[PDB]
Amino acid sequence: ECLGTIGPVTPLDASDFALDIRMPGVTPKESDTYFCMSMRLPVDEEAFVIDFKPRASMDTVHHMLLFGCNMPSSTGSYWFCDEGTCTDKANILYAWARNAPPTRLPKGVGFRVGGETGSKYFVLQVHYGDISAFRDNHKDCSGVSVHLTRVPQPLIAGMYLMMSVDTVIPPGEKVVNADISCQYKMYPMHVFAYRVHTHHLGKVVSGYRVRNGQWTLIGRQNPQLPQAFYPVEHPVDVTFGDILAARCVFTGEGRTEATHIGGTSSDEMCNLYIMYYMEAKYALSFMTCTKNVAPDMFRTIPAEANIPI
Ligand SMILES: O=N[O-]
Ligand SMILES: O=N[O-]
Ligand SMILES: [Cu+2]
Ligand SMILES: [Cu+2]
Ligand code: NI
Repeated sequence: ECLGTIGPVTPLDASDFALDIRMPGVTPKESDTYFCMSMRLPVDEEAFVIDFKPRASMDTVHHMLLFGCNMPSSTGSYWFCDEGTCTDKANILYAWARNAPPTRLPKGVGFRVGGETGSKYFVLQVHYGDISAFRDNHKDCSGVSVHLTRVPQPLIAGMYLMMSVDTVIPPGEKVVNADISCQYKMYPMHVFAYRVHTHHLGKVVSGYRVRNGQWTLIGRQNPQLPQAFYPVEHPVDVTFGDILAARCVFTGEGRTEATHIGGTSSDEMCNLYIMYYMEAKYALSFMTCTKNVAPDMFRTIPAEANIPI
Protein backbone atom coordinates (compact mmCIF):
# COMPACT_ATOMS: atom_id res chain seq x y z
CA GLU A 1 0.00 0.00 0.00
CA CYS A 2 1.23 3.50 -0.91
CA LEU A 3 2.03 5.82 2.02
CA GLY A 4 0.85 9.30 0.98
CA THR A 5 0.49 11.96 3.70
CA ILE A 6 2.69 10.07 6.19
CA GLY A 7 5.74 9.70 3.94
CA PRO A 8 8.58 7.17 4.10
CA VAL A 9 10.07 7.82 7.56
CA THR A 10 8.70 6.31 10.76
CA PRO A 11 10.38 7.21 14.05
CA LEU A 12 10.75 4.03 16.14
CA ASP A 13 12.14 5.84 19.19
CA ALA A 14 14.77 8.46 20.19
CA SER A 15 17.49 7.09 17.89
CA ASP A 16 15.88 4.52 15.54
CA PHE A 17 13.57 4.77 12.57
CA ALA A 18 11.99 2.78 9.77
CA LEU A 19 12.71 3.90 6.22
CA ASP A 20 10.20 2.71 3.62
CA ILE A 21 11.75 2.31 0.20
CA ARG A 22 8.85 1.85 -2.23
CA MET A 23 8.12 1.99 -5.95
CA PRO A 24 6.45 5.32 -6.87
CA GLY A 25 3.22 3.65 -8.04
CA VAL A 26 4.36 1.98 -11.25
CA THR A 27 2.67 0.09 -14.06
CA PRO A 28 4.98 -2.11 -16.23
CA LYS A 29 4.31 -2.71 -19.95
CA GLU A 30 6.14 -5.99 -20.67
CA SER A 31 6.91 -9.26 -18.86
CA ASP A 32 10.28 -9.47 -17.05
CA THR A 33 10.46 -5.73 -16.37
CA TYR A 34 13.22 -4.44 -14.07
CA PHE A 35 12.47 -1.22 -12.20
CA CYS A 36 14.87 0.75 -9.99
CA MET A 37 14.57 3.79 -7.73
CA SER A 38 16.93 5.43 -5.24
CA MET A 39 16.51 7.19 -1.92
CA ARG A 40 19.04 9.36 -0.18
CA LEU A 41 19.56 8.59 3.50
CA PRO A 42 17.64 11.05 5.68
CA VAL A 43 20.65 11.33 8.03
CA ASP A 44 24.09 12.58 7.10
CA GLU A 45 25.84 11.05 10.14
CA GLU A 46 26.68 7.34 10.36
CA ALA A 47 23.85 4.83 10.84
CA PHE A 48 23.32 1.06 10.94
CA VAL A 49 20.79 -1.02 9.02
CA ILE A 50 19.72 -3.70 11.48
CA ASP A 51 16.55 -5.17 9.91
CA PHE A 52 14.69 -5.44 6.58
CA LYS A 53 10.98 -6.03 6.07
CA PRO A 54 9.73 -7.05 2.61
CA ARG A 55 6.63 -5.26 1.36
CA ALA A 56 5.93 -7.04 -1.92
CA SER A 57 2.71 -7.90 -3.77
CA MET A 58 2.76 -11.71 -3.62
CA ASP A 59 1.34 -11.94 -7.13
CA THR A 60 3.30 -9.32 -9.10
CA VAL A 61 6.90 -9.37 -7.76
CA HIS A 62 9.48 -12.07 -8.64
CA HIS A 63 12.43 -10.76 -6.62
CA MET A 64 13.68 -7.54 -5.01
CA LEU A 65 17.25 -6.32 -4.49
CA LEU A 66 18.43 -3.49 -2.24
CA PHE A 67 21.82 -1.77 -2.68
CA GLY A 68 23.83 0.98 -1.09
CA CYS A 69 25.96 3.34 -3.19
CA ASN A 70 26.99 7.00 -3.52
CA MET A 71 26.07 7.55 -7.18
CA PRO A 72 22.76 6.01 -8.32
CA SER A 73 22.68 5.39 -12.07
CA SER A 74 20.09 8.12 -12.65
CA THR A 75 18.01 10.97 -11.35
CA GLY A 76 14.23 10.65 -11.79
CA SER A 77 11.42 9.01 -9.84
CA TYR A 78 12.26 5.57 -11.23
CA TRP A 79 14.08 3.96 -14.17
CA PHE A 80 14.73 0.75 -16.11
CA CYS A 81 17.68 -1.01 -14.41
CA ASP A 82 19.10 -1.48 -17.94
CA GLU A 83 20.35 2.11 -17.57
CA GLY A 84 22.11 0.69 -14.49
CA THR A 85 21.93 0.33 -10.72
CA CYS A 86 24.84 2.58 -9.58
CA THR A 87 27.70 4.29 -11.46
CA ASP A 88 29.93 3.50 -8.48
CA LYS A 89 29.98 0.04 -6.82
CA ALA A 90 26.55 -1.21 -5.85
CA ASN A 91 26.78 -2.89 -2.43
CA ILE A 92 24.02 -5.43 -2.15
CA LEU A 93 22.34 -5.25 1.25
CA TYR A 94 19.35 -7.47 0.80
CA ALA A 95 17.64 -9.94 -1.51
CA TRP A 96 14.03 -11.01 -1.42
CA ALA A 97 12.93 -13.99 -3.51
CA ARG A 98 9.48 -15.51 -3.95
CA ASN A 99 9.97 -19.20 -3.04
CA ALA A 100 12.88 -18.59 -0.68
CA PRO A 101 12.86 -17.64 3.04
CA PRO A 102 14.77 -14.43 3.57
CA THR A 103 16.85 -14.94 6.69
CA ARG A 104 17.34 -12.24 9.33
CA LEU A 105 20.49 -10.44 10.33
CA PRO A 106 21.69 -11.90 13.62
CA LYS A 107 21.08 -9.51 16.51
CA GLY A 108 23.98 -7.09 17.07
CA VAL A 109 24.88 -7.18 13.38
CA GLY A 110 24.22 -4.24 11.08
CA PHE A 111 25.47 -2.75 7.82
CA ARG A 112 27.27 0.53 8.26
CA VAL A 113 25.75 3.38 6.23
CA GLY A 114 26.02 7.19 5.98
CA GLY A 115 28.87 9.20 7.49
CA GLU A 116 32.07 10.14 5.66
CA THR A 117 32.52 6.66 4.14
CA GLY A 118 29.21 4.76 4.24
CA SER A 119 26.61 4.64 1.48
CA LYS A 120 24.61 7.81 0.96
CA TYR A 121 21.88 6.22 -1.16
CA PHE A 122 19.74 3.13 -1.17
CA VAL A 123 18.91 1.69 -4.56
CA LEU A 124 15.93 -0.63 -4.79
CA GLN A 125 15.41 -2.92 -7.75
CA VAL A 126 12.11 -4.71 -8.26
CA HIS A 127 11.73 -7.56 -10.72
CA TYR A 128 8.13 -8.01 -11.97
CA GLY A 129 7.05 -11.34 -13.51
CA ASP A 130 3.78 -11.23 -15.49
CA ILE A 131 1.25 -8.44 -16.04
CA SER A 132 -1.66 -10.87 -15.83
CA ALA A 133 -2.01 -9.28 -12.37
CA PHE A 134 -2.14 -5.59 -13.37
CA ARG A 135 -4.86 -6.14 -15.96
CA ASP A 136 -6.73 -3.27 -14.27
CA ASN A 137 -4.02 -0.57 -14.53
CA HIS A 138 -2.86 -0.79 -10.89
CA LYS A 139 -0.08 1.53 -9.76
CA ASP A 140 2.40 -0.37 -7.56
CA CYS A 141 4.16 0.70 -4.35
CA SER A 142 6.13 -2.49 -3.56
CA GLY A 143 9.49 -2.30 -1.82
CA VAL A 144 11.44 -2.76 1.37
CA SER A 145 11.04 -1.33 4.84
CA VAL A 146 14.54 -0.83 6.32
CA HIS A 147 15.28 -0.50 10.08
CA LEU A 148 17.98 2.14 10.83
CA THR A 149 19.66 2.96 14.15
CA ARG A 150 22.33 5.41 15.27
CA VAL A 151 23.40 3.04 18.05
CA PRO A 152 26.73 1.54 16.93
CA GLN A 153 26.42 -2.24 16.61
CA PRO A 154 28.90 -4.69 18.17
CA LEU A 155 29.22 -6.55 14.82
CA ILE A 156 29.33 -4.99 11.36
CA ALA A 157 27.85 -6.81 8.32
CA GLY A 158 29.69 -6.84 4.98
CA MET A 159 30.00 -8.31 1.49
CA TYR A 160 32.83 -10.36 0.03
CA LEU A 161 32.15 -10.48 -3.70
CA MET A 162 33.70 -13.07 -5.99
CA MET A 163 33.26 -12.37 -9.69
CA SER A 164 34.80 -13.54 -12.96
CA VAL A 165 35.84 -10.95 -15.46
CA ASP A 166 37.64 -12.93 -18.16
CA THR A 167 35.31 -15.90 -18.70
CA VAL A 168 34.64 -16.83 -22.30
CA ILE A 169 32.13 -19.57 -23.10
CA PRO A 170 32.54 -21.01 -26.61
CA PRO A 171 29.30 -21.90 -28.41
CA GLY A 172 28.16 -25.49 -27.83
CA GLU A 173 31.13 -26.17 -25.51
CA LYS A 174 29.79 -28.65 -22.93
CA VAL A 175 31.53 -27.46 -19.75
CA VAL A 176 33.33 -24.21 -19.04
CA ASN A 177 34.60 -23.49 -15.53
CA ALA A 178 35.04 -19.98 -14.26
CA ASP A 179 37.46 -20.04 -11.35
CA ILE A 180 38.05 -17.22 -8.88
CA SER A 181 40.66 -17.16 -6.13
CA CYS A 182 42.11 -14.58 -3.79
CA GLN A 183 44.04 -14.83 -0.56
CA TYR A 184 42.34 -13.38 2.48
CA LYS A 185 44.45 -10.64 4.01
CA MET A 186 42.14 -8.97 6.56
CA TYR A 187 40.92 -9.49 10.15
CA PRO A 188 38.67 -12.56 10.58
CA MET A 189 35.25 -12.52 8.99
CA HIS A 190 32.41 -14.94 9.74
CA VAL A 191 30.26 -15.97 6.78
CA PHE A 192 26.54 -16.42 7.63
CA ALA A 193 24.87 -16.17 4.20
CA TYR A 194 25.53 -16.39 0.46
CA ARG A 195 23.81 -15.61 -2.81
CA VAL A 196 24.90 -16.79 -6.21
CA HIS A 197 24.31 -15.05 -9.51
CA THR A 198 24.57 -16.26 -13.09
CA HIS A 199 22.50 -15.81 -16.25
CA HIS A 200 20.85 -18.63 -18.30
CA LEU A 201 23.95 -20.78 -18.91
CA GLY A 202 25.04 -21.40 -15.32
CA LYS A 203 24.62 -24.90 -13.94
CA VAL A 204 26.21 -24.66 -10.46
CA VAL A 205 28.05 -22.18 -8.17
CA SER A 206 30.31 -23.06 -5.27
CA GLY A 207 32.44 -21.13 -2.79
CA TYR A 208 35.00 -22.55 -0.40
CA ARG A 209 37.45 -21.57 2.28
CA VAL A 210 40.85 -23.23 1.74
CA ARG A 211 43.10 -23.57 4.76
CA ASN A 212 46.25 -25.68 4.51
CA GLY A 213 44.72 -27.14 1.24
CA GLN A 214 41.44 -27.99 3.11
CA TRP A 215 38.24 -27.13 1.21
CA THR A 216 35.56 -25.98 3.65
CA LEU A 217 32.20 -25.40 1.89
CA ILE A 218 30.57 -21.97 2.29
CA GLY A 219 27.76 -22.18 -0.27
CA ARG A 220 26.87 -24.36 -3.23
CA GLN A 221 23.75 -23.59 -5.27
CA ASN A 222 21.89 -23.91 -8.58
CA PRO A 223 21.85 -20.38 -9.99
CA GLN A 224 18.59 -21.17 -11.85
CA LEU A 225 16.86 -21.44 -8.46
CA PRO A 226 15.59 -18.17 -6.92
CA GLN A 227 18.66 -16.07 -6.14
CA ALA A 228 18.11 -15.19 -2.50
CA PHE A 229 20.61 -15.12 0.34
CA TYR A 230 20.75 -18.65 1.68
CA PRO A 231 22.16 -19.12 5.17
CA VAL A 232 25.41 -21.00 5.66
CA GLU A 233 24.94 -24.43 7.27
CA HIS A 234 27.78 -23.85 9.78
CA PRO A 235 29.10 -20.30 10.26
CA VAL A 236 32.51 -20.33 8.57
CA ASP A 237 35.39 -18.16 9.71
CA VAL A 238 37.84 -16.84 7.15
CA THR A 239 41.14 -15.64 8.62
CA PHE A 240 44.34 -13.95 7.37
CA GLY A 241 46.09 -16.55 5.21
CA ASP A 242 43.09 -18.50 3.97
CA ILE A 243 42.23 -18.58 0.29
CA LEU A 244 38.71 -18.10 -0.99
CA ALA A 245 37.95 -20.02 -4.12
CA ALA A 246 34.83 -20.08 -6.25
CA ARG A 247 33.70 -21.98 -9.34
CA CYS A 248 30.87 -21.37 -11.76
CA VAL A 249 30.02 -24.20 -14.17
CA PHE A 250 28.68 -23.06 -17.55
CA THR A 251 27.49 -24.59 -20.81
CA GLY A 252 27.36 -22.98 -24.24
CA GLU A 253 24.75 -25.36 -25.62
CA GLY A 254 21.93 -23.63 -27.46
CA ARG A 255 24.31 -20.77 -28.28
CA THR A 256 25.23 -19.63 -31.79
CA GLU A 257 28.12 -17.41 -30.65
CA ALA A 258 30.50 -17.22 -27.69
CA THR A 259 29.31 -15.75 -24.42
CA HIS A 260 31.46 -13.59 -22.17
CA ILE A 261 31.06 -11.66 -18.88
CA GLY A 262 28.93 -8.50 -19.13
CA GLY A 263 25.72 -6.62 -18.33
CA THR A 264 23.07 -7.83 -20.77
CA SER A 265 20.91 -10.99 -20.60
CA SER A 266 22.82 -12.51 -23.54
CA ASP A 267 26.08 -12.04 -21.58
CA GLU A 268 27.01 -14.04 -18.48
CA MET A 269 28.14 -13.47 -14.92
CA CYS A 270 29.78 -15.55 -12.27
CA ASN A 271 29.07 -13.86 -8.97
CA LEU A 272 29.16 -15.28 -5.48
CA TYR A 273 28.08 -12.85 -2.76
CA ILE A 274 29.43 -13.91 0.60
CA MET A 275 27.68 -12.07 3.39
CA TYR A 276 29.77 -11.86 6.52
CA TYR A 277 30.13 -10.07 9.85
CA MET A 278 33.20 -8.74 11.62
CA GLU A 279 33.94 -7.24 15.01
CA ALA A 280 33.19 -3.52 14.61
CA LYS A 281 36.74 -2.28 15.40
CA TYR A 282 38.25 -4.61 12.77
CA ALA A 283 35.46 -4.43 10.21
CA LEU A 284 35.38 -3.32 6.63
CA SER A 285 32.18 -3.27 4.64
CA PHE A 286 33.21 -4.81 1.29
CA MET A 287 35.92 -6.87 -0.33
CA THR A 288 36.11 -8.08 -3.94
CA CYS A 289 38.00 -10.82 -5.67
CA THR A 290 38.20 -10.66 -9.45
CA LYS A 291 41.43 -12.61 -9.93
CA ASN A 292 42.44 -16.26 -9.88
CA VAL A 293 45.72 -16.30 -7.97
CA ALA A 294 45.84 -20.09 -7.42
CA PRO A 295 44.67 -21.74 -10.67
CA ASP A 296 46.66 -24.93 -9.96
CA MET A 297 44.89 -25.20 -6.59
CA PHE A 298 41.60 -26.06 -8.33
CA ARG A 299 42.80 -29.58 -9.12
CA THR A 300 41.71 -30.67 -5.63
CA ILE A 301 38.27 -28.99 -5.67
CA PRO A 302 35.58 -31.37 -4.31
CA ALA A 303 33.64 -33.25 -7.00
CA GLU A 304 30.37 -31.72 -5.74
CA ALA A 305 31.44 -28.44 -7.42
CA ASN A 306 31.20 -30.15 -10.83
CA ILE A 307 27.79 -31.83 -10.48
CA PRO A 308 24.34 -30.06 -10.40
CA ILE A 309 21.15 -30.75 -8.32
O1 LIG B 1 36.51 -17.91 14.14
N1 LIG B 1 36.66 -19.33 14.44
O2 LIG B 1 35.60 -19.82 15.32
O1 LIG C 1 21.69 -9.78 -14.46
N1 LIG C 1 22.17 -8.83 -15.45
O2 LIG C 1 23.56 -8.49 -15.19
CU1 LIG D 1 13.45 -12.32 -10.05
CU1 LIG E 1 23.82 -10.48 -13.92
NI1 NI F 1 34.34 -18.41 14.75
